[PDB]
Amino acid sequence: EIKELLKLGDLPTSGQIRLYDGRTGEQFERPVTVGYMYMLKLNHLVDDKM
Amino acid sequence: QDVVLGLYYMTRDCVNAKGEGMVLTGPKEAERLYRSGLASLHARVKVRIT
Amino acid sequence: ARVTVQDAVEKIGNRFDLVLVAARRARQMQVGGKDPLVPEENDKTTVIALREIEEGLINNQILDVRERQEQQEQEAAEL
Amino acid sequence: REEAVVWDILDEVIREHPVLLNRAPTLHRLGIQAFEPVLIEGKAIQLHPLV
Amino acid sequence: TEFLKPRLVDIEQVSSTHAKVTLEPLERGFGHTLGNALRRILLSSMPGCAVTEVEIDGVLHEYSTKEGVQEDILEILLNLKGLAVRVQGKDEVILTLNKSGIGPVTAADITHDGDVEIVKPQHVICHLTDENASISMRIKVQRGRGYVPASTRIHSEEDERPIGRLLVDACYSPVERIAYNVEAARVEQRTDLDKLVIEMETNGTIDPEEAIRRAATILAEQLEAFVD
Amino acid sequence: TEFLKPRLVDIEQVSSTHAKVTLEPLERGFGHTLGNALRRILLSSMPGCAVTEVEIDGVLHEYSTKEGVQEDILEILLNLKGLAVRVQGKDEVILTLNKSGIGPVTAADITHDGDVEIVKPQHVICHLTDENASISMRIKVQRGRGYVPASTRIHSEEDERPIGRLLVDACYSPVERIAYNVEAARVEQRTDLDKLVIEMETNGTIDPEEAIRRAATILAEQLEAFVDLR
Repeated sequence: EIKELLKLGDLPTSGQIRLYDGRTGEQFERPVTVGYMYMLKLNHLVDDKM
Repeated sequence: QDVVLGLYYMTRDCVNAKGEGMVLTGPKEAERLYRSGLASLHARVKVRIT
Repeated sequence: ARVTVQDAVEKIGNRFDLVLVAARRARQMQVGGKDPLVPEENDKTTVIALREIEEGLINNQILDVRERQEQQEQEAAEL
Repeated sequence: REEAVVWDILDEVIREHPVLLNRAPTLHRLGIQAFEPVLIEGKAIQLHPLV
Repeated sequence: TEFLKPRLVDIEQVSSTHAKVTLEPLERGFGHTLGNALRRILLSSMPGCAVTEVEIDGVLHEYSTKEGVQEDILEILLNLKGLAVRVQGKDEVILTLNKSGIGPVTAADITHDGDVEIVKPQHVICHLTDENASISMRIKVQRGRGYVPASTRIHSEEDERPIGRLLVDACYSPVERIAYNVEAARVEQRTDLDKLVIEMETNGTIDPEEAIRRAATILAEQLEAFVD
Repeated sequence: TEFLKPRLVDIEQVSSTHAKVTLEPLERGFGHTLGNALRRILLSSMPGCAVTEVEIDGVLHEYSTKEGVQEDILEILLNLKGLAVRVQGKDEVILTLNKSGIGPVTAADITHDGDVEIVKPQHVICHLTDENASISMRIKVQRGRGYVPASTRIHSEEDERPIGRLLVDACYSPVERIAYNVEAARVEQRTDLDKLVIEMETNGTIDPEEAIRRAATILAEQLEAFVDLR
């Protein structure tokens, strides 16, 4: 089902794309996995810990 | 852990890749060939070394 | 020197003795005010002490003999 | 007040001044090692990966 | 809006042909822009004159063999790659090498046209074991730019190359190596800035400094066409 | 040494913002050498106008609310950060927004100066839910490049602003996304020439051609150090 969805949005069914480097502008040799992961900012703010 | 995977990926080899069996005059033009995109990072080659 | 003190250790032969000698010399150069034997090169007195010990310019016997020479000369200046 | 001369004095006083980094639990003597500081703009200490 | 014009601080000439150029400070994220644009131009577009083909008498293949010569034929071609030729007038020259006897065949023993200079007379082309053995070959210096390996030519050109045209990778570009490296410039104004360090190293045909100047002059010209 | 120089061919303006600017012909190995230096400069630092301070009537700080207004003053400031203005002549302008009555308060309701153009006049600033509601606000628009947070400013500013001058963060740069493709050009004999197609996506405040002109100018200004070396 994940891959039927990836095909619905015209994305690589492998879920893993060709990324170019930002600094030197040359492609990363072998495909990289890219997608939206949900991140949480925890309560360990370095402002309070330093 | 990341440095060791970098070293392992760079000092490895393949059956038939860009620059398969050419001779290089040393390590410096090995680096030049890799950067130019004319030879793959791991492709069997004869290099003169001192 | 700045990054590794191996040469000083081979010149004295003991990590701990090297620390003691270098601290004595750095105290001489920081409070005693006497001039370094190697160029400053914008270093803290500790590192000049280590660099001097690297060149064999400062050994515990050398520090002893310089101190004794100056003290005996002051005692001569007493009379 | 944090004048801009304080920062110059700080970079002058911190040169060649080793600082001991510790992490607890200190299980062995290589758990407290003297580094040599580099002043950075932030609030997190920066550690060399190899150590 | 004149951005940040930097100051070249360190010109560390380590050798007569290998240098470190340290250049600070640049606006954050310009160390990589400039370093990579240079590195690319220096690697793949600087022009120079380089050996391209060799016809050795008594030879038809690179894997073939020649008696009297300590080195293989393959090692002879390899020694010919690292030959620092410098042509003054034209875009193609044919040199000849003829040596006999016992001793190293240095580049000093090449029959030279007056308008073709050789940077390193001590670059050992090959050695001679027997005194009755002699070596004869006909070398082709050509003018170009970039780096074109042997395979590209051997599959590109279909013209009937006579048996004996052993084919050499062409290191036209005079850059032996370049590597940049971006540190952080601790500027009272802002530390976010960065400084560039360029370890350059050439072949002798050009100095490192002239090489960086020529690379910058190339990119400048392309951008001049569209700067207005 | 036969280097052929590039020349802006045409601007393929696909959408109001999307522009596939063509740039040809280039030697082999220069499509990427230019393309990436451009992309970095266009996205690294380009000049644009951003809302920097706001000042609403009878509002002391942004953690408050207003009566009749559906959003908190913080959501109003976040709706103001994304205000796409283009200031023609000056370097710092002060716009005024006054509206009363039920309905959405959009950027079309800013009382326009002569030389200030709002390129997206449907950008909903706020919402008014009461017939007696009214919002009156003085929006300061500056010009600069990069991302300057409010904390950096107030630390660099020892001047004491009145209690009531809310401080919006400034994201000046107009270029949002940028990609490029190095296709192969068509020339009568030279078949190894390339062409660079740069697709820019912006807020609508920079014209694509002028953006590339600024980027090329910045690059040329910077390369002068290496050309005239020491």
